[PDB]
Amino acid sequence: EIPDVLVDPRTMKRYMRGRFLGKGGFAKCYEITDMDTKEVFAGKVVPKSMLHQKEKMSTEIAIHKSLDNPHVVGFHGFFEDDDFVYVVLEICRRRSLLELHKRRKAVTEPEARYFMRQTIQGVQYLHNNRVIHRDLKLGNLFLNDDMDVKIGDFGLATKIEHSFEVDIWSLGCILYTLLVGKPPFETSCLKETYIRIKKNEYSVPRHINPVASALIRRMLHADPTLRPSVAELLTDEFFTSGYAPMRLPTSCLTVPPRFS
Repeated sequence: EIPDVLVDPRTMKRYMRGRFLGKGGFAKCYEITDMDTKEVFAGKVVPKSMLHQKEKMSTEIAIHKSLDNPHVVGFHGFFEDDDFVYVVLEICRRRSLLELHKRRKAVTEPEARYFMRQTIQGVQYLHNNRVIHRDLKLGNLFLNDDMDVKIGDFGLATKIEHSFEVDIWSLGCILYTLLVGKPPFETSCLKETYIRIKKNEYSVPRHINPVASALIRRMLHADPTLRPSVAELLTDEFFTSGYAPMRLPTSCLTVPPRFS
């Protein structure tokens, strides 16, 4: 059983475990409140029943703690007792882009622009700091109350001192999924999915904006050298031409926006 009050030897702060937020593979996340300052965080609780695996999460914490960007999930500290390891993170109350995708399917072009711009700006920060995420997907593009994108889950991330263009590939899949309403490669069979990826077998429909489809084709290019860098992503025609809202209402979680 996870304690009601989570305490740290280091900061010696008291975090009251509150509202359940969800399970992530092996971790169980809760909305935690600092009993002193009353600031709300997301407490990631991972049991010592798991954790070879203890070295993997230690690398995740090492990479995550150094990061500080408005488009990346804020790391506020980590601690442990004899039973559980606790990670204190920025609170994202509006789930992720995966829950939005399931409810919305294909989103409008201005929405994809908003979501992609914010995500790429986050990936740009990562790449400038020599961090490769390696597991970019709708599921770890979290949303706060203001509909701001926060990149999280650095459990497969690496830091350099394949390369950066695997993240660009993943962003091509995300952009495809947002505009088309379904993943470009993913199928019920995992073996078939891998074959499609290897053969670079996918099809962007003809009706999709030529400007958007052209960008997707470059991001998902078989030759990783011909893929655009994170820097030239922002300056693409897809972002600079059409309508690009600076804000999105929370209604976008369920319905298309009216822009009022």
